[PDB]
Amino acid sequence: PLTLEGIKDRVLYVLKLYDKIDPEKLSVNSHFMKDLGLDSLDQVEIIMAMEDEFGFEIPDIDAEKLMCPQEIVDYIADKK
Amino acid sequence: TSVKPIFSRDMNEAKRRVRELYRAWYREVPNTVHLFQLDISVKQGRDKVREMFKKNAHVTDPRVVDLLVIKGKMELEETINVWKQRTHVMRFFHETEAPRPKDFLSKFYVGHDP
Amino acid sequence: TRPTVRPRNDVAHKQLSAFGEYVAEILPKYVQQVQVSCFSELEICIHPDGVIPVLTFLRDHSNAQFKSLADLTAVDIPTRQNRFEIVYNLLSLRFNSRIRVKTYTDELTPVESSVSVYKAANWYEREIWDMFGVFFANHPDLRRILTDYGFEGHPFRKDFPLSGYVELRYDDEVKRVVAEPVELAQEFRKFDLNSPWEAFPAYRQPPE
Amino acid sequence: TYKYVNLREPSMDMKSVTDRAAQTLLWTELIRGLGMTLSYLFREPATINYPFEKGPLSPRFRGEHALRRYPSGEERCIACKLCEAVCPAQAITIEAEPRADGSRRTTRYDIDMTKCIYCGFCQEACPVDAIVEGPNFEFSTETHEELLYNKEKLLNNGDKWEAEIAANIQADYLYR
Amino acid sequence: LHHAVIPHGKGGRSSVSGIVATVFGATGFLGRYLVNHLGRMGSQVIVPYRCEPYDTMHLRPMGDLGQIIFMDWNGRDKDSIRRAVEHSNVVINLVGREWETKNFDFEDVFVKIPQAIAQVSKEAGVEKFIHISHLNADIKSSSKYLRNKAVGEKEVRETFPEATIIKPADIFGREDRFLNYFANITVKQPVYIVDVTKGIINAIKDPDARGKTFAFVGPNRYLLFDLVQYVFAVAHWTTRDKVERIHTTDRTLPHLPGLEDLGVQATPLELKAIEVLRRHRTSEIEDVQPA
Amino acid sequence: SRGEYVVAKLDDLINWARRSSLWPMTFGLACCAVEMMHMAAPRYDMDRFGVVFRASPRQSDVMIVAGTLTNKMAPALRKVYDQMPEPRYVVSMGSCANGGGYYHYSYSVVRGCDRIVPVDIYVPGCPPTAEALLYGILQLQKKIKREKRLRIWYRR
Ligand SMILES: NC(=O)C1=CN([C@@H]2O[C@H](COP(=O)(O)OP(=O)(O)OC[C@H]3O[C@@H](n4cnc5c(N)ncnc54)[C@H](OP(=O)(O)O)[C@@H]3O)[C@@H](O)[C@H]2O)C=CC1
Ligand code: SF4
Ligand code: SF4
Ligand code: SF4
Repeated sequence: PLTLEGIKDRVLYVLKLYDKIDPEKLSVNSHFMKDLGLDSLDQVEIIMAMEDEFGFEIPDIDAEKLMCPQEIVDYIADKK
Repeated sequence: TSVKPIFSRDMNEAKRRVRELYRAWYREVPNTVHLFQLDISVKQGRDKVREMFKKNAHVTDPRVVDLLVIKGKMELEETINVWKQRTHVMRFFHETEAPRPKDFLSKFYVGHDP
Repeated sequence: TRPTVRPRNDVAHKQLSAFGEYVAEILPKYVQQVQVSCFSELEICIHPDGVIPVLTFLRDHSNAQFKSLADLTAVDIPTRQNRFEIVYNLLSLRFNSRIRVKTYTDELTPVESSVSVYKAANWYEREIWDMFGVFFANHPDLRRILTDYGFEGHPFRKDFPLSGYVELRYDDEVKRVVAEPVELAQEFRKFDLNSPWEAFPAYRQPPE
Repeated sequence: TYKYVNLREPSMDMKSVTDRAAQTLLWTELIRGLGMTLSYLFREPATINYPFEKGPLSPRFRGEHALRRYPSGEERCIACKLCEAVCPAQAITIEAEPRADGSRRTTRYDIDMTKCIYCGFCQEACPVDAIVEGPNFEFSTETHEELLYNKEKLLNNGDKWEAEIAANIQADYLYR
Repeated sequence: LHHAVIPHGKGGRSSVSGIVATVFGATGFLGRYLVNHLGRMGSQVIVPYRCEPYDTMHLRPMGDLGQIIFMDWNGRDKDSIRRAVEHSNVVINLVGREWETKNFDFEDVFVKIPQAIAQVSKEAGVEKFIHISHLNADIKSSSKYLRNKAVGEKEVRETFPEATIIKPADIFGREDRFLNYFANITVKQPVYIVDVTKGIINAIKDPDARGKTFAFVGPNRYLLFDLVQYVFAVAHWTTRDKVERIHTTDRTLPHLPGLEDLGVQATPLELKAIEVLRRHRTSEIEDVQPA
Repeated sequence: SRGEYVVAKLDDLINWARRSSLWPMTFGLACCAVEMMHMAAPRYDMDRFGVVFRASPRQSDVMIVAGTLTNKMAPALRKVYDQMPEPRYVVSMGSCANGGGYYHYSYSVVRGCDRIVPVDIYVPGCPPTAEALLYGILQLQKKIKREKRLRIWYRR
């Protein structure tokens, strides 16, 4: 049951549920820092928000080196 | 000349430690603001927390950012215990106006405020 | 010069002089000054590296015990590149003699957990850290003693004024204790009692 | 010389151990303590009725903060500011105009009884012995307004007695 | 003008502001919080109390050292009133009880008292005479309280006509009447206390807003029953003359400005109810919003 | 006016009852605490008056602030003061407490306890005489003689 596409979907709608990104403006290979206007403060907020929702331990160098939603889901698939 | 470094080697581990410290303040706010029963939304508390991190963003030294890591670490420990009471946690805010806008004219009416 | 004048006793001056020369010989590495005052207590002025070897030597060594620890304050002066002074104070239980180990530091260079060699130094170290901000490295537990928690600013510095910046009262709007910018009712009339003509000509510094 | 305590053991003589066991099993020295406190029961109590018998003092007690004056004369203060110069809590506020007739005087001579630590440094320092600590200690003030004295309060306080301070200064022009 | 009516420096706690407020009553609720905002401004509150010294003791250290002053008064004499307003800058009129007594009722307080004090204030030379009134107090029926306050509005417009008639809504605060009435057991717009008293102090220190009557608006304006739902969702003297007063009239009056025209930002009911509604034991925020 | 005569004597009775016992709690930080425990000594009895020392804040009558009140102390002070029964009366003892005093110009000294609690009786001294503190308690009791609470409730 705990499969790859459902993990993609749940990361997708918790990114939807997060409110500080205006608009939705959805991109999986985004590099959303520069292109979609996210500071690294919001970056650590989102990464440990995933950690709080259903994530692994998720240490801080892994928290910085993702920067990208499909790459985030690929990190979860790199462990889960 | 050179300096014995405190904790870090360049600005990078300083940014990593402050990142982790901000994660710790993030997981510090909601349980403690339930426990002390304040009157402030979790959004408002967290946003003034990240405002306080926005206050000191322009610091260009590893030593001072390490010392601020020590500051935030001590303050986070003594707020995650039950020592710092309701008075001090509310004293982090400003419920004493102080409404003064930065208008030249509004500072000019009640004056001697250059 | 005899009546109503505290007499010197230069035999003790000579004994502590010989001990200071002994210390400067046996530890050649971290010694800049070994001075003796005329009221005969030893002062040893120290580069901030070998403080832990100095204390592990001068706690022991069977020629000079010095188990007794006392005051530590990093007495803050400006005008030097190294502002602060860690002033350790020591007394031997066996010998009745007081030495002072004064090492220098500036606003960022630490010392390196001196609590592990003198167990009395724990709240002394935490005190100097809280009141000044002189960080002490690799100490087990640093917290805040002798200040308020919400207070900050390291008040024993010279830049901190005589009053503060926050001031408490009780407001009835939100029904709690709040803080304000400090608003005096009297001036604290500061006096300039620095009258000239050099009451001590023994200490005349030279000009340019 | 060192005269130290408790280097002795209860010796194992049979009478020693039965007397200590009788102390244990029969509570004897406890009853001796009872007898001690009953000996203080039957004493006469060392109290004083306050509002009819006030407690003893000295001639050198430090009290009231009055201003004096000359024998049927002017204000003994000159506004020479020594009392502010040595007042440690700095409760003395002096502002000194000269009066109409050319002689130097005051405008405002204020003590904060809230702030004053009652040393008598102003007593040791007033060069003419104008401001003198009084005898009595009865203020009990309902307001925080009243505890800021002014010159007319101090002069009326000096008007409320002189013969007391006359006897005290006659008792203390010899030591101080 | 003469000095010391100029302000100096910052505001509050021996930071001298330039107004001298003779405040009537104020040993109750709204006058007490207004005294607190004036001490936070650092002003001189001249308050007459007619009571035991203990209640004015519990409001006493609100202002600074000697900036407050206490004195006796009564609702019958005149010499005490003139002795009160000997040297006054401004004066605010806040007196009135929600229940009848033996010696004093709803009548002749709202009919006697503002006439006499407005008369002697117009004589003794004050400015900015601010008189309070209830919201929508008219000659509408079944409300002796509302018709007496409407006659009071007419009389304050009558004598000293350059008076600030104000009309705040049904206030809720820390010591609310009707909320605590709900604790022991038709739209409606209640408005929180600090919005009202900030509007009062801003209207008293921002002149050119003088002589024109002002009205306050609760920033919800929904049904009474949904508010009962919310207050019992968060919380887990009973005369029905009060219940006619709280059932009778609830409307807006657009004939005059309000909050944001004055320089004061509103705060809704929900956050302040989270503040004051303690006492769960020893959140269901509905807010259905009817129009 | 037999009702008013009954109100006068009944107000007399309850004011006598309030001023009679008055068992305090000693807050007592610095050397003014030593002076309070010296006016509980044999040479000055509070117990002649029925005034009995008691560390129970749920039955305290007069709160005597005495000592150097600080910022780090003050929230604990008003948390003590809040859970005291509504008949409460405050004696500020000592120049530290009735206006800051000797440690006036520093950080972490509230300039007298006026900024924290309302104060009924200021008594000065650094330290006050024990005898003077007893006199201050007498003038507080005369304030309790002057209450007219029941008259105000009769004609409110
Ligand atoms: N819905 C409402 O009722 C609202 C009312 N207001 C207004 O707020 C004002 C203050 O009332 P509030 O804070 O609610 O509480 P209070 O009713 O306690 O305030 C009224 C004050 O006037 C005094 N007073 C009452 N009757 C007399 C009298 N006959 N003689 C002398 N003094 C008298 C009161 O008693 P004492 O002298 O014993 O102190 C009190 O100090 C009132 O004028 C009221 O109109 C404002 C908004 C809403
Ligand atoms: S020392 Fe004496 S004479 Fe001088 S100013 Fe003070 S009171 Fe006056
Ligand atoms: S007794 Fe001491 S504190 Fe008081 S006025 Fe004199 S010098 Fe100042
Ligand atoms: S007023 Fe004086 S005696 Fe009392 S606590 Fe302060 S320093 Fe001690």
